[PDB]
Amino acid sequence: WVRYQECLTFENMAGVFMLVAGGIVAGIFLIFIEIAYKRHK
Amino acid sequence: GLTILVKKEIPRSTLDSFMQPFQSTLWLLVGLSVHVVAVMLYLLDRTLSSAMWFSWGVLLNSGIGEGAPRSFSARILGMVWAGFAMIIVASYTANLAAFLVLDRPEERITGINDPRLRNPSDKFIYATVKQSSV
Amino acid sequence: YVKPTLSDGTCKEEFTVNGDPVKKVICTGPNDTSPGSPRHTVPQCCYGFCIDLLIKLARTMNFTYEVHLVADGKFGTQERVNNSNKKEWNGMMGELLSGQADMIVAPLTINNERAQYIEFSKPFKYQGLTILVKKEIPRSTLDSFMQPFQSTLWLLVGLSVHVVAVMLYLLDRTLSSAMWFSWGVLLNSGIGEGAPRSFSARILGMVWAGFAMIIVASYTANLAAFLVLDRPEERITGINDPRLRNPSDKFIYATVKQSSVDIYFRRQVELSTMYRHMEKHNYESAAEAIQAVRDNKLHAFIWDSAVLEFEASQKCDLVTTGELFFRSGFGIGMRKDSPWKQNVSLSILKSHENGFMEDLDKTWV
Amino acid sequence: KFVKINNSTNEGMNVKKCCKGFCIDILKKLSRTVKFTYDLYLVTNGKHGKKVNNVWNGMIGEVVYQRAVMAVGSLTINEERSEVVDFSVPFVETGISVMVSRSNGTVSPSAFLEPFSASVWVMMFVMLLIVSAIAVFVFEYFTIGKAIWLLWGLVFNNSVPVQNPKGTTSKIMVSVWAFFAVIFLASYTANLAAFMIQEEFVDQVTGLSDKKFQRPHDYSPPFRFGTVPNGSTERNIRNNYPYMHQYMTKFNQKGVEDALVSLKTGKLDAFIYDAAVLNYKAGRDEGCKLVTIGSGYIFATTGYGIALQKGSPWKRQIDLALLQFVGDGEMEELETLWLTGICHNEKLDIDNMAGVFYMLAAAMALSLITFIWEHLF
Repeated sequence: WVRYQECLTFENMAGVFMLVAGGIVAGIFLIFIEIAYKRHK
Repeated sequence: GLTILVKKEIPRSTLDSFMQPFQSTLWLLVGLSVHVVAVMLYLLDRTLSSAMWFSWGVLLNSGIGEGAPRSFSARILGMVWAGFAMIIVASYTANLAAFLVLDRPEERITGINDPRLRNPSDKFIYATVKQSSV
Repeated sequence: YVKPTLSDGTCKEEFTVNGDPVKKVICTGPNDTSPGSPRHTVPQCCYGFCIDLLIKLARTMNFTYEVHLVADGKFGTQERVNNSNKKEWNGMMGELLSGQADMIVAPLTINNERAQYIEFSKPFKYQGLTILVKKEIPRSTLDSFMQPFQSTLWLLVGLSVHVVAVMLYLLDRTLSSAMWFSWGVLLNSGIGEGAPRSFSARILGMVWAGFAMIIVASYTANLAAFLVLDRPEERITGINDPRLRNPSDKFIYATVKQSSVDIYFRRQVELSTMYRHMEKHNYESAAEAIQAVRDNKLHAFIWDSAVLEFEASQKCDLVTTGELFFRSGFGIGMRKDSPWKQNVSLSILKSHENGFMEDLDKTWV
Repeated sequence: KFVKINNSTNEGMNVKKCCKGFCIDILKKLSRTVKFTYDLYLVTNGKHGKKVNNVWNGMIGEVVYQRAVMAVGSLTINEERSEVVDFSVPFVETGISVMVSRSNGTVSPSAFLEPFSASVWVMMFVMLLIVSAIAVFVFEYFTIGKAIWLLWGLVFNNSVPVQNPKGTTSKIMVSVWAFFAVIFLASYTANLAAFMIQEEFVDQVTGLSDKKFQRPHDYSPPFRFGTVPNGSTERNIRNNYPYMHQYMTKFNQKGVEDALVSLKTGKLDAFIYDAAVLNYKAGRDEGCKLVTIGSGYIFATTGYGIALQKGSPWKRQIDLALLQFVGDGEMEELETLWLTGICHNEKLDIDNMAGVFYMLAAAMALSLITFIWEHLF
């Protein structure tokens, strides 16, 4: 009766994931701008 | 026997702490100091633009090898910058160690013979039922 | 202080740190401080703190004083004499129920064992008694290589990494180049000796590099934990500490035998045992015992707070411990009922309030 | 106690409201010990003992007026109070102290206190550099610049292009030197973390007349002087010197508890008052942000006592009983039952390493001077 039952992770990864996604997403536009600047100069 | 019960705070941190927990003002000052070091290296170097692209900022970051030395003065300044980087690394190492040691701030009250909960407070309203054997 | 006078017999050659005259007195101090010798009651030169207070009394109250060394040295406890059942005192206040007496000046604790027959005065310095222990050098010098870690386990992981290098060389077909590359990647070097063509070899090398980084992290974390968590220093804290309470036949701690606190521990039924322990171990001095504690002969020693604090402060060799108990102060001793009681009291009180005790104590102790 | 009928009406009644505490405790214990009875009551007019044109506002005067034998409370031995009456041998030590409270956390960053700038690691660094140079020369069987680059590089960090190996022995020596360097870095990180484990909050003033307590206006900050009218500390502070006295009257607000409440956040930071009372106040203070920076510094080390008459037949027995109580070990238990505080006995920042940056900045300026030599030839 009395007693039958007895009772370096992803938490650091959410912000890192957000920052990595933000940095990766805008890379194409920055490379295009650099290519345009090189072409114009 | 008689014993006391308490709630628990399941979360403790987020593991995603930025440089602001060290100090946000420290982060801004560190960025300013890094910019100053890079500007000083670029000024003393005069490669040129090609050197300044990856002379010290990458070197201060990690080992890329894309720096163009200008004089032995540049080498001495780079050794000094490496020492400063190691100092910052050890400082943030001790910072993280202090945070790890400092975790779990609350202390579980080991009974009422402990005066802590025996001392009346304006924060704890702990009690039992009315009209009990206790 | 008892520093013998100059060879001419005249006390001299004494100046303060800030630069000022130093007051000492001659006083008939028998050089035969040992218990039993041909008596030589030579007048030695003596000074210190209570001498200065007596001089302050002389400057405020007009009188003449003849300070002399006690023939006994014992502070005075009731003692039934041998082959008899008659109770009597001894030592300094054993002289009180004797001839000259008439005055008592020494570091003396407010105590009930003698207060029945005599009266004290108001106290001028409040301090009790505690415990001291000899010291040893720290062992956290980090001199050894793999002592915080396991040297055997370090050998095991070194053999493991050597076997890993050999296995990598087995897949080189270059082999010497591959071994050099592995050893360089062991320490995050990147020399570049070995780049075998096979992609599987490169993948295995990257995996081994990650594993080496992890192993180094584990080694440094274990060493850092061993260094940070190193604190094996722990002495007895308070009378209630059982190590102090348990009488061990290996290490012995004692106090001054037959001196003030002997009755303080003889009256009480709680302690009892350590009183018996000190009965065969408490010494009859205040300096031989303190030099014997550092001699790795006495585990610890119990005595007046100020005495031991000063003795440890002068020579940075030992540290006292334990919060003060049996709190009290020092008061001046008299005989019977001299009218000077109220005058002495009011004088010490006025001096203490005004701010002269602070200067004198800071100067001398 | 007697209460006046409301306030305006001088008449009143002797209301009763039970009282207790350590002085009450010791009172009861001595009462059992000596086997006497008492009708204890409370005083209202004035407080403590201080002649006002040879007028003592009750308390002590209650003993000299032959109006009451025994009067035990918050008793302070002093000069003028040591002749109107006769006291009892004390059993508690306490005097005057300061109770300054700082605004927020105070710690020592120890930015320059790294084990460097000494002769401990300097000798090891010199020996390691000499060994590395000797090994480079041996393996040699331009070069000087590359050797200097290697020595400076794999000491702090390999985060710089200094790659120039020669032979297998060169690789072995580089591996050994890198192992030593990373061991040194790990040891330094561990040592700085261990320093972070320790702390330093030693003191702020360390003296009752050190520098500010001569002319607080001259020092610039006028530290509050919230003493108490016709109290105990005031007589002695005036007696020692009037330098604090001329500014003592600048502030005298309310009782000790109200004074600490105000000084916690209101106007003041430093407080001077009796020792044991402030000890108890600070021990139980909320958050222990109110702690005296004196490490227990006292100018009036004295004792309590009982307010006997001028020869009433109570001195001998009271003294014997009190010494028996202290020796037998009772009011230690009473004190730990009553007097003990809350904390009391139980116990990468911007500015933290800021200064060395400037020093490093100064070091940077040194390099500029070297450029002059580079421009010399």
